[PDB]
Amino acid sequence: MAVEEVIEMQGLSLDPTSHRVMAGEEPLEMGPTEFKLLHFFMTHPERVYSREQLLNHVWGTNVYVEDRTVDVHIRRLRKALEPGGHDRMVQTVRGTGYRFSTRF
DNA sequence: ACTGTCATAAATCTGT
DNA sequence: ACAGATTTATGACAGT
Repeated sequence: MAVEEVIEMQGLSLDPTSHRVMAGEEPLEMGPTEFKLLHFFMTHPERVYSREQLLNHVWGTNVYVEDRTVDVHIRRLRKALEPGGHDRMVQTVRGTGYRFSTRF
C-alpha cells in the first residue's frame, strides 16, 4: 500500500500522516524541522550520522546553513522529548555526529 | 510563531 | 594533574 503507517517503538509513537508524536499515548509537541529529523532518526535506529548527512537528508542537498544549525535543532528535539522521557535515545558521537538508539 | 547565528560553559584528547 | 586546542551543550536574539 501507499498510505502512510505509524511507527511505534519503546513507548514512543509517531504518525507521519497526522504529524503526531505521542509518548505512552500522551502527545508531545514540536515544529516541522524537528518532526522531520525525528522521522529520519526513528526510520534509522542504530546508525551514526554526521551533521553533513543530517543536512542532506533533513534540511536538503541544495539548502545552505552552518553545521551548528544541527546542534541547536538537536537541543530543540531533546527539549521536546524530555518531558516525554525519550530525550536519552538521541545520543552524541564526539568528533563525528549523532546516533539514535532504543536503549544502548 | 519557526528557523538560523553568536556567546559563553562544559567536555574530550594529547603532551609534559 | 593542568593547560592548550577542538567539539558539543545551552541561552538569548535576529530575520523572515
